[PDB]
Amino acid sequence: ALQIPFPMQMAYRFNGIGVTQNVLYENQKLIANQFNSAIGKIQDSLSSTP
Amino acid sequence: REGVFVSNGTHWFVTQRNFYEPQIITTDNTFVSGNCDVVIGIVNNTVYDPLQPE
Ligand SMILES: *[C@@H]1O[C@H](CO)[C@@H](O[C@@H]2O[C@H](CO)[C@@H](O)[C@H](O)[C@H]2NC(C)=O)[C@H](O)[C@H]1NC(C)=O
Ligand SMILES: *[C@@H]1O[C@H](CO)[C@@H](O)[C@H](O)[C@H]1NC(C)=O
Ligand SMILES: *[C@@H]1O[C@H](CO)[C@@H](O)[C@H](O)[C@H]1NC(C)=O
Repeated sequence: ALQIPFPMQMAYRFNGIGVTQNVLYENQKLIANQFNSAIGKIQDSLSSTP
Repeated sequence: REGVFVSNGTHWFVTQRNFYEPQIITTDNTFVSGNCDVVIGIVNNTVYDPLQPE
């Protein structure tokens, strides 16, 4: 296991998807809110739909 | 451009993500993007220009 800061890890995944790293760091706050909001949404969808 | 920045405490180097092969920071192995204020965690350092001695 190799430690690495999580925002840095995102740049790896972003770089591995075809977008440059800068698009993450210049939008780190926005992406974090989207990730948290999406994580919240899935919990509700699981709870609501039986 | 590829790899990540690392620092041994004093200097700063860029090396590939899967093998410690540090080298000096140069405009060829990095790319500029925007201004310093937007990105968080950025640190002060100089970037050597390969054509500067020329
Ligand atoms: C970090 O690495 C740099 C690479 O330059 C080291 O600086 C060199 O250190 C050696 C001894 O290890 C000296 O003989 C050289 O003159 C230094 N060169 C330069 C350009 O500074 C630095 O010592 C390292 N720092 C550590 C290991 O804490
Ligand atoms: C977390 O990261 C920020 C941004 O680099 C830094 O200012 C802060 O000191 C870090 N917290 C630690 C290392 O505990
Ligand atoms: C250099 O140092 C400070 C503290 O590291 C940093 O916030 C600043 O943006 C850098 N540049 C200048 C011109 O102060």
